[PDB]
Amino acid sequence: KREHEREVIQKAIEENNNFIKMAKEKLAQKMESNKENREAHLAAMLERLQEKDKHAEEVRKNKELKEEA
Amino acid sequence: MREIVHIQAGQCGNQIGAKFWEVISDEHGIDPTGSYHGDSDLQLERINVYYNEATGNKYVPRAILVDLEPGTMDSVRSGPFGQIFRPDNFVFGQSGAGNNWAKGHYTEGAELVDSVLDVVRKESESCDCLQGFQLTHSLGGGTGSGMGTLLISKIREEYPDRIMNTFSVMPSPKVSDTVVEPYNATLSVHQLVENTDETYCIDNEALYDICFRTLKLTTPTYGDLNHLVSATMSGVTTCLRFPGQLNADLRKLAVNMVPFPRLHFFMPGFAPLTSRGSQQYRALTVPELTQQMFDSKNMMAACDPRHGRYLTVAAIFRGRMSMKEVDEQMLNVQNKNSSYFVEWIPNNVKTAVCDIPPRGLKMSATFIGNSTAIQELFKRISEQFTAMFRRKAFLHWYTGEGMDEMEFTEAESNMNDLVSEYQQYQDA
Ligand SMILES: Nc1nc2c(ncn2[C@@H]2O[C@H](COP(=O)(O)OP(=O)(O)O)[C@@H](O)[C@H]2O)c(=O)[nH]1
Ligand SMILES: [Mg+2]
Ligand SMILES: [Mg+2]
Repeated sequence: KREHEREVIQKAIEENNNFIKMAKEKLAQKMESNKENREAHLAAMLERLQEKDKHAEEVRKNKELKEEA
Repeated sequence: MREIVHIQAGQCGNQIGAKFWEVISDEHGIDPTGSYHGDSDLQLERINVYYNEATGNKYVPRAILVDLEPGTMDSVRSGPFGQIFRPDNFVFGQSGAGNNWAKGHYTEGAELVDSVLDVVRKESESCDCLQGFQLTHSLGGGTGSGMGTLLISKIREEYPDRIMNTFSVMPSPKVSDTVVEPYNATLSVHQLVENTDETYCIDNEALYDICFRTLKLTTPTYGDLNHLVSATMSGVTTCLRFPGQLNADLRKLAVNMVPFPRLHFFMPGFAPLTSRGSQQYRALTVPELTQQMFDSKNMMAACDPRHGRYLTVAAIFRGRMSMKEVDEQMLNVQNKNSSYFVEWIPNNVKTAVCDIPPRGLKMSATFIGNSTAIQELFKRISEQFTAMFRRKAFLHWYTGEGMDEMEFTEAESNMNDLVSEYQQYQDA
């Protein structure tokens, strides 16, 4: 009975400890997955606006030929 | 076989424990400060059974007060006899048990149990010859139920040759609306079958029905319920507290009352039934004490003794009366209702007569029956239990504290065995 009385209380610690563990992990994972996903969305936004900046130059550098002829 | 160590655990335990000490103190002529002021000397003959002596010849109860919250014990300490108890024998925590057997038996209670056993040990060394221990507690809560049974299991380890006695208050939906009490009770019973020699089954279903039906109290209070318990406890221990011939110590009582090690769950009765408001101007006749003390209305266990058979009976009469007439009426019941007594235990009814009556009465009779009808009580709890357990309801409170479903199944299984064992000898 004494051996069992210890097994029970150590089982309660192990389970409450592991709840803390899982929670701490599941949180850290979805908080990192969020940071990556948002940074990516911003990266692709900035990407599109920077290819409009080089298309804008291909227009300013297309006219610069037409003018001189 | 001289000194008894008393322990009271939890809310229910400390309330009835206190009331018990209130009563017998008055009977033994001990005042709240602990000095003696009584007439007869019968009061001081076996005073050493429940009390210690100190300087100034003050009498201190051999009692240990246990709880996991300070509530009830602060109230007891500011109660009537509050200052009588040994201040160091107050052992309480703060967390509480939350009516959870697991909290009381495995976690919150384990954190406190060692400190209690230190006070037990100190009292047990003061003993010239220790008989054993009597515990007072409920089986429906957490502290008294869970921590109480833990203390028993632990005490049996240090004192395996001593006698373990208990006043165990069985739960009833008529008194408590806490849904988990059947879990607590079933778990406790398992412990009690294994680790007690004597258990007085004080049923709150009985105490309520008695208060409401017989005593005509439309709104029974704990004080009303406890007045009955207090009266029963006084009577049941009378043979222990005053000079007598029968069942004069816990072991002798156990040998007379317990034909089989597991079947040690007694059915207490009392007469005349009294309320704190009742007048009781007219003392009862000896025949009246007898017809009532065997009447189901007077049983504190809420079982119909006509549904089973008496394995053993102890009957205690108090007050100045015709000891001649006591024997005739006692022999009358046995010979009238001979079918309800097992034939394979000859002369299973034993009687004692103490001259000093209980407080406020001239004539009183107390009943202690090892009836096989006690199974009805365990059957009741078993049904309340399975109703929930088949759907695994409310188990998360317990598994959260480290327990497992298997431990419930075993407790359920063992109490079902107890019921069947009580039935085995009922048809013998
Ligand atoms: N007769 C009686 N029963 C009580 C008393 N207090 C609680 N109970 C019963 O005990 C059960 C609750 O257990 P309780 O002692 O309050 O919990 P604990 O403090 O953890 O031991 C319920 O079934 C109540 O009916 C009391 O003062 N008198
Ligand atoms: Mg409470
Ligand atoms: Mg703690």
